Amino acid sequence: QLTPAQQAALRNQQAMAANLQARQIVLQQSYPVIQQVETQTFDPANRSVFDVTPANVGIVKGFLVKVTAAIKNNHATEAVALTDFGPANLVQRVIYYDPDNQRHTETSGWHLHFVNTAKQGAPFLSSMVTDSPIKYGDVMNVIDAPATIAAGATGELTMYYWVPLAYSETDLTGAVLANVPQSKQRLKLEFANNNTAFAAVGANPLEAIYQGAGAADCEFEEISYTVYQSYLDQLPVGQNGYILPLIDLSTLYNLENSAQAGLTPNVDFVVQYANLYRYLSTIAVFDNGGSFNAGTDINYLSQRTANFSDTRKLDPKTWAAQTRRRIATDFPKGVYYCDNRDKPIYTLQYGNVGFVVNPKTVNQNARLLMGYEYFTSRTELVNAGTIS
Amino acid sequence: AQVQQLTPAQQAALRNQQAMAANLQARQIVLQQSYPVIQQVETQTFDPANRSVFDVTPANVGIVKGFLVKVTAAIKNNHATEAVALTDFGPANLVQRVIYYDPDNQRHTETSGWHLHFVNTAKQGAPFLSSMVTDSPIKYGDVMNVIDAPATIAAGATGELTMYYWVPLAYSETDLTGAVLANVPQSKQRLKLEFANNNTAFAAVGANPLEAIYQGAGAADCEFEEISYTVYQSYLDQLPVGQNGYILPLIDLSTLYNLENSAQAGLTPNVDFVVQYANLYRYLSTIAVFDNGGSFNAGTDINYLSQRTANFSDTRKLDPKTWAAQTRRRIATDFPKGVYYCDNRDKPIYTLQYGNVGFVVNPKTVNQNARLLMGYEYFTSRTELVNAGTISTT
Amino acid sequence: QAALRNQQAMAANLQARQIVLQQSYPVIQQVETQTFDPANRSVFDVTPANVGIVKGFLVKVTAAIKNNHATEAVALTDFGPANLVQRVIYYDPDNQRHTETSGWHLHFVNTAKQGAPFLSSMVTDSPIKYGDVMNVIDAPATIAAGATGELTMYYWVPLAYSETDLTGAVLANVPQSKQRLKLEFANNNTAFAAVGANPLEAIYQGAGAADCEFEEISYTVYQSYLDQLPVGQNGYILPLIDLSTLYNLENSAQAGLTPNVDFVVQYANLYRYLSTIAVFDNGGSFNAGTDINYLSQRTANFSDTRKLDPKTWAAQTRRRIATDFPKGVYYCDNRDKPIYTLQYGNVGFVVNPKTVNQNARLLMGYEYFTSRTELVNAG
Amino acid sequence: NAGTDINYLSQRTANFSDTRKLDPKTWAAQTRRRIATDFPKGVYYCDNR
Amino acid sequence: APATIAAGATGELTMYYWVPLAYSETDLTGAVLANVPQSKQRLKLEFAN
Amino acid sequence: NRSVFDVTPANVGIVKGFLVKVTAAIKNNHATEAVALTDFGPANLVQRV
Repeated sequence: QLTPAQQAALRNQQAMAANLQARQIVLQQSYPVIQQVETQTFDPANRSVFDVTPANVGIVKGFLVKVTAAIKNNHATEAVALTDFGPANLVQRVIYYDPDNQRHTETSGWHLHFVNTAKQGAPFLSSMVTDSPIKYGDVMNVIDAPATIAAGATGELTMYYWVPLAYSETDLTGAVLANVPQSKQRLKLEFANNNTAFAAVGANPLEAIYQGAGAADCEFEEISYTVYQSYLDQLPVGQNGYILPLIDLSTLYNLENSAQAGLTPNVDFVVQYANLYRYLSTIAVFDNGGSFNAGTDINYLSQRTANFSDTRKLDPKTWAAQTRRRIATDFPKGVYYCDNRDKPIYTLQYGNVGFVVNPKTVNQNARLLMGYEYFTSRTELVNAGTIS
Repeated sequence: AQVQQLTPAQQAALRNQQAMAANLQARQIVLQQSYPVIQQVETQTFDPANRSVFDVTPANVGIVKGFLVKVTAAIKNNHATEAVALTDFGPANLVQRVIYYDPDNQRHTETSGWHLHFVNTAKQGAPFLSSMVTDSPIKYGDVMNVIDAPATIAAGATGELTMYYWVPLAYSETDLTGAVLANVPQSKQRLKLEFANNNTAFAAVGANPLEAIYQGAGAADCEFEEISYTVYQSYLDQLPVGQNGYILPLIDLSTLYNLENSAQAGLTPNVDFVVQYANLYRYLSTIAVFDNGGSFNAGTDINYLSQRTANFSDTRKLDPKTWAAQTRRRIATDFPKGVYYCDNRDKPIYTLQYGNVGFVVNPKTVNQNARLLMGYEYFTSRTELVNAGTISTT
Repeated sequence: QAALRNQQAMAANLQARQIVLQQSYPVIQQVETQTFDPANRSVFDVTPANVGIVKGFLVKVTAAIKNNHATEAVALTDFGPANLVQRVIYYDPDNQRHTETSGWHLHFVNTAKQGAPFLSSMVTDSPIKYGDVMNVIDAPATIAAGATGELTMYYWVPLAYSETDLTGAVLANVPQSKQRLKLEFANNNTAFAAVGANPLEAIYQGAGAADCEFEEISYTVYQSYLDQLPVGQNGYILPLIDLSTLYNLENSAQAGLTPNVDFVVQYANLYRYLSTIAVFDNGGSFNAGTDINYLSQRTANFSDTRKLDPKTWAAQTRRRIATDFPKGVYYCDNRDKPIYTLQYGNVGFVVNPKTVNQNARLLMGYEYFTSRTELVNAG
Repeated sequence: NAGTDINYLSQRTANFSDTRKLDPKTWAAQTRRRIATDFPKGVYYCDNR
Repeated sequence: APATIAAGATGELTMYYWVPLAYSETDLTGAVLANVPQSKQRLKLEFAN
Repeated sequence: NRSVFDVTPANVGIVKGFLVKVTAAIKNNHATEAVALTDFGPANLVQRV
C-alpha cells in the first residue's frame, strides 16, 4: 500500500477486471443490428470527396462500404489492364472521426483492404475454388473487376471495405458509445477520380486501378457507394444505469498509414515506431520507383529494439512464409505484412522499437509506404518516490 | 438622475449586493481553477445549391465561452467576358444568420453575419483577425491568409474566400457574464447557421450589395462551387468542486449576452430620425448602417448623428467626420461606407421606460427605399428577458 | 493546509515589489562596444556591470555585407537580419544559466511580448510623415553584384519578465563574482546560403552567395537596471520570490517526422511553460501551413486541448501579435495559465504533418519559469 | 400576390424567438386546416384562439 | 400537380405530408417526450426516383 | 444521385409530429407523346417514411 505507483497498479487491476466482466455482459445481452445510412451515385468529373453522417445509436462497431463503378475505355485501338492493387484503389482515403473529435482511421484504399484480409485469414470476401460438383463458387460477384477493358468496352467494378471501430466481434475495443447525447460522428470518404485511377505505361501504378496504352482516354461513368452501419442495440441496464465496458470504449483502435524515403542500397533503413501506441500489425510496401518486385530487391526485413537487437530478421521469402501461415496466401507483389497481435509492440516495455528494411536494389524516387494498426489509450504516468 | 433615467447608484439599489459579491468570488475561483479548452465540434462541406441552412450540435461539456466559425468558399464566375468585384462587406456576407440555443432551448444571439463581424472588430480594437503592414525586414505580414478574398474574379476564373466569425456567449475571457453551463445530458443546445447561396451572394450592377459578396456585370453567371465550414467550441473544463456541487457564478450564468439586429425605415431629409432604444435591456454598443436605397456613402448624406435622452436632449450630437474620429480612438481605423459605430461600454443604456434613450440620424439626401440597419449587443439578465419588448422602435 | 502560509509569503512579495518599483530609478547605460571582422573572431564574451537589480540587455548589431560576385545577386531570407546573432547565453553571478537560445528565437519572443513585430514601424494613412525614419531594424532586400548593404538589428535579452513584474531579475550584490553575456555572431560560413541550401540560419540567399562576405560587424550592449534601491532596517527591501525564480529561453531540435502520424514533443515535469514556438524546417523548405494537418496540445498522450488546423492556429496568434509569424513559424501562447505538470511528458506538443521531405526537423523554442531550491541570499 | 413577394411570415416573442416562422405556402397550409380553403391573394390568417 | 405533361414541357409538383406522433391536438396519446437524456430522434425519408 | 435522406431534429419538449413539404419538377423529354397523372398522384413523391 501507500505508494502511488502500486496504489495505481491495484486500481488498474480492479478496473480491468470490471471491464472484462462488463464486456461479456454486453456481448451476451445486446443484439447486432446492421442498417444502411447513406447511398449516393455521382460523377468523379464533378466531385469525388464525400462525407457521411452515421447514426448515433447504440455501440457502433464499424462500417461496411460497398463501392460500385463503371469505366469506359474511349481509346481507338488500345486496351488497359488491372494493376496489382486493382479495385482496392476505388477508394483513395477513409477518415473517421469520433463525436469528441478523435481521429480513428486514416487508411488509404489499399491499406484498409489488407487489414481486412489479415483479420480474416483469407483474401477479404473472396470465394475459394473447390472441386465440388455442386455449383458453389463465384455466383454473386461480391468483389469483382474485369482484368482487361478493351478499346470501346465498359467494365463494372465492385468493392467492399470494412471500416473497423471495434477490434473484433468478441473484443469491443475501439468501439464508439453513441446512445448518449453528443456531437455527430464523421466518416469522410475520398474516391478515385479520372486523374488517379488510370496510369500510362511507365507511370507508378500504386494508387491506380487500370494501366495500359489506352489509359489517357479511359474515364469513369458512375461511382455509387452504399454505407452500412454495424452497431449493438438493447444494451443491458443494471442498478446504476447502463452496464458498459468503460476502458474498452475509451480506447481507440486505429489504422494510420504513412511513408518514408531516403533508401540506400545495402544500408539498413529504419522506420521508428514513434508514439506510445500498442502496435498490432505493420504493412510495408516497397515502392521501388514505380517498380514492384517479389522480394528480389530486399536483402532482409527486420524489427529492432532499443539495444539494436533484431527480434526477427528474415529473408524476404521467409518473411512471406510467416505471412502464408496466417492468411493462407501471399500479399500482392511488393507488400510485406508483420503480425504482432500476440505480443503488441509497445515502446515502454523494452525500449524503442524500429522497423528495418535493408534494400538490395534502389531505383530513383524510391520510398517505403507504411501502414500501422494499433491501440491508443489514456497513458497514466504516476510519480515514483523522488521528484528530483 | 440628470442624463440617465437611473444613475449607476440608482440601478445598484435594484440589485442584491451580497449576491453580487458572492458572484465575483465564484468567478475568480472558476477562472483560476479551470482549463481553457478549444475543440472542433462539427465540420462538413456542401453545395449551397443543395443545402444552405445548417444546425450544428456542440459538445455538452464545461462552461461554454463561445464559438469560432471558419467558413471557406470556392466562387466560380462562368461569364463569357465580364468580371465581378468584391463589395464593401465582402466575405463577411458568407454567413447570413447565426442563432444559438442553450441547453434549456433559450436563444441567445440572433443576428446577421456582417453584424457579428463588426462586433468582432469593435471588441478587438482592430479589424478582426487581420495583419497590419509594417516596415520590418523580417518577413512578417499576411502569410497564412486567415481572412482572405480576391478583389476581382474574372470571366472564367475561380476565387477562394476564407472568413472567421467569433460567436460570443461570454462577454470576455476575464468576464464570464453571458456564459452557458452545459454539463447537462440534453440535446436542445444547437447553433443554427444560414449560409450565403447563389441568390443572395451575387448582385447585378445597380442592385443592392448589402448582403452580397461580389457585384458586377457578370454576376448572373457567378456560382458557388463549394462551401466548407468548421465550428470550434471554446469552453472551460475541470470546474472546481467544493461542497454543494460545483462552485459557479450564479449571476453570470443567469445573464445573457446577446447580439440582435433590426431594420427601421421611414427617413425624410433634414429632420431627425429617432430610433428608440428599449426598456429593460442593458445596451453595450450600437451599429447603424445607412442603406440609402442601395447606395452607401462616406458620411456625405448625413447632417449629424447623435444619441438622445428625454431630459438632457443630445449627448453626442456630432458631425459624421467627428463621429468617425471617436471610433478611430476605438478600432484604429473606421468601418466601411455607411457603417457608424456607437460605444456604450462604460455607461450602458439601461433605462426602465421604453423610449427614454434614442439614436438619431439626420440625413441630407434620402433615396427611395432607404433604411437604417441597427445592430445591438446587450446584457439582458434572464428573468427579465421574459418581460421585455421589441429591441427598437421608430 | 499549507496555503495559509504560502499565500502570505506571496502577499509580502507583492508588497515589497511595489516598494522597489516606485522608490528606485530605471537607468539604461552602455556597457560594451566593439567592432570586429568575422573572418578572425565571432564569439564574444561581454561583462555587464554589477549594479542594482538588472532587468535585461539591449544588444544592437550593425553589419556591412559586400557582394563580390561578378554577375549574380542575393536576397534576404525569411528570418533576415535576426540571424546576425547566432546564440545568446547569460549567466548569473551565482553560476546559474538564465537564457540560452538562438537569435531568431530571441527575436520572436521579443515580438510575442510586445504584441507587434519588435521595434517595427506601423504603416498608416497619415499625411504627417511618420513611418520608417530612423531605420531601427533595417536590411536591404537584395544586394546586387558589386554592392554593399548595411544591416541593423536590435535584441532585447530579457532577465525580468516585464517592467512591472520583476520575476527573473538579477540582484547584482556580489562584487567578486561577475555576469557572463557570451554572444556568438554570424560569419562567412553561416550568413550566406546557396540556391537550394537551408535558409534557416542564413541572412542572405542567392546565386551570388559564394562571394558574399562581411566587411565589419559592430555591436553595442546597453544594460537596463534599477538604481537607488530602497534600504530597510536590515538590508535591501526586495521581492524575494520574484528574484528566486528564473525566466529562461531555450531552443531544441527534434527529428523523425513522418506524414499522417502524430509527432509529440513532451514537456518537462517541473517548469512552468509560458510560450512554445515550433519551426517546421521541411528539409530546407518553409511553407505557409500547406504541409501540416493540425497542431495540438494533448495531456496524457490522448486528449487534445487545442487541436486546430494551421489557419485557425494562425488565427489565435493574430489576436496576440496582430500579424502572422513567417513561413513555418507557429506560436502557442500559454501566458494566462502556464503549462505545469508534475510528471514528465504529461503534456505534449503535437504536429501532424502532411508532406515531409528528407532532413525534416522541428525546432522548438521554449519560454518558461523555474523556481530555485532556496532564496537568493540578499545580505 | 399569392405569397410571391414574401420570404416568410412569423410570430415572435421577446424571450423566445420566432414561434411559427413559415414560408408562405406552409403558412397557407395551416389555414386550410382552419377554413378548408385559401383566403384571397395577399390575405394571411393567424389563429391564436 | 399538373394533370398532363406534354412532350417538351415541365411540371411543378407540391405535396404536404403530416407524419403523426400524437393522435390529435387534444389527445396526447402517442406523443414522444424528447426531454430525455438518450439521443436524437431520426426521420428517414425515401423519395421517388 | 441521392434518393434517401435521414433528418435528425432536435430533442425539444413533447413532440407532436412532423410536416413534410415536398416540391418537385418533372421534365418530359419525349418527342411527341405525353404522360398523365395516376390516381395516387403527387402522394407518391415520398415513397417510404
